[PDB]
Amino acid sequence: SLLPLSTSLDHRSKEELHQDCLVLATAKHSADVEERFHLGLFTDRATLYRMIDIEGKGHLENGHPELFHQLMLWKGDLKGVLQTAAERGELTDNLVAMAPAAGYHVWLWAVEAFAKQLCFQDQYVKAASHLLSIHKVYEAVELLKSNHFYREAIAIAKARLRPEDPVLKDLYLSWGTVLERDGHYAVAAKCYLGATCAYDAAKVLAKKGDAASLRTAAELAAIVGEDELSASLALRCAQELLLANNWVGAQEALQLHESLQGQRLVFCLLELLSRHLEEKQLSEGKSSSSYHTWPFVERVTAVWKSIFSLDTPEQYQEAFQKLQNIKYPSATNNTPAKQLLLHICHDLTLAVLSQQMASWDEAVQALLRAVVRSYDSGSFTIMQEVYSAFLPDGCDHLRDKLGDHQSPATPAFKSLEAFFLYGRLYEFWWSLSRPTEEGERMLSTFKELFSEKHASLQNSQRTVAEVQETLAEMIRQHQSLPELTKRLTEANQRMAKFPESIKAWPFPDVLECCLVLLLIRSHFPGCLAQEMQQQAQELLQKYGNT
Repeated sequence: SLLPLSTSLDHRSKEELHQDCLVLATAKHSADVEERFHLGLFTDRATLYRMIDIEGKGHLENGHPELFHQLMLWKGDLKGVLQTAAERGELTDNLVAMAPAAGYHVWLWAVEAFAKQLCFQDQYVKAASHLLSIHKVYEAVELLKSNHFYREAIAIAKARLRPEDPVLKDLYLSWGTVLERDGHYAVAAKCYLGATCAYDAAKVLAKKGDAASLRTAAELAAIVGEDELSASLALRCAQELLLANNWVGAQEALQLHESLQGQRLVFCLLELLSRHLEEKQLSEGKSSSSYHTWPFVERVTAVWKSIFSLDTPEQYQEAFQKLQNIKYPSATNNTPAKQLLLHICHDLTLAVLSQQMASWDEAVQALLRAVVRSYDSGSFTIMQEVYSAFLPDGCDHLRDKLGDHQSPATPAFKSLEAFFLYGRLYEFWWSLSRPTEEGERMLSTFKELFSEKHASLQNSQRTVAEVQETLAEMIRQHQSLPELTKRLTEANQRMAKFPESIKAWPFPDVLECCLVLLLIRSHFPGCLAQEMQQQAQELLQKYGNT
């Protein structure tokens, strides 16, 4: 198998095996031996060497370089064999294993040469293993790292290098950066943990945005310290867990850091209100609403006393102070229907809380802030049921406590009562349509809703916001005028003359409240609405043409 050409040649016919012997006989006792190279096994070294490198060329021109190198070993030029195979890149486990015959340094050169060759054949782990035998750990780690064999690079670095070697620490960070790039956040968190940088591990887990990922990042943060980070992470998990109406999942995430104690009350009020809402909307419902098993205002106070131990007024203040600091954005018209309700419930929570510690002034301000938020977002039905839940009877039972010119917060009381009548008037309107029992007695109570000062001021803010759109239109088109400045003076100077109270507290659109009353009035002939119809008519003319 290793000398195949001569093996067949000496198996020829006896015709050519007889001239073969006589050529051999003559040689011992010379161009006739040239043709018969197979007689090298019997004559001398020189003809045997010529014999061996004719089986060489023939192990190459057959596709068996492994046999060619084995033949070259017999001649005794092992050092020269490796260099030849190095140039043409046919080094193998067999060749390197025979390398130390020439010498140790020949083996040293052979493995590095074999390592370089194995790289070009996409054999990187094997190449790195050979580099380890040369006692080149840093080169082996660098070679694997540069080819994104991070798992194998770490294993060799972990086993061979010290745990605190900067080479090892960088491997985790380098691998974590790659894994984080393509959405493998969970594993990339472990790489940062291995890199003894725990803070970055929690944040990477948070970057997923998933509810479970948010929770585990919060728990992971708490283990390594990072208490202020854990609270922020747990809160975000709870906010995401109400997006699926998981009211038991949401409240457990708030049990992590115990600085969320203030936010626990909000999610309790948010849950009970949402139960109060979906109940009297479709008279029944089960929409994966995972409720707990625990007068609306007294119903949340009772639950707060039991489920959260909020009985004595000592910690009413701490809950109030911990909650009054947090502010939310302006809550524009477009906003998720679940986050918007949470923002309202935060202001509602302060309202009931202030009601507990006889803080009537802040109670109306917190209530007003909750109503306004809902009104500003256009969610009229939510604004209406807030009054139903928190002011079930009316609004006069708060006037005696503070509204009798007792505190400077009664301007805020007027806004809250004005918004209450706004819903009452709208309701009275839809009652006239398909979806008199209300009685005219109640109709002559919206008189406070028709405030000329609030009507004029909302008219002034209309032109000013309009003026800032006529000019902003013209400068936009660039890429009546003299009176336009004058009309600002008619308004921008006018609303400056009002008391600071008028501009401090919002009001319902008096012009809109004047449309509905006239519009409602169009169903009942022979009413005349006393002076109320005329006053609404007069107000419409004065601020409606503009």
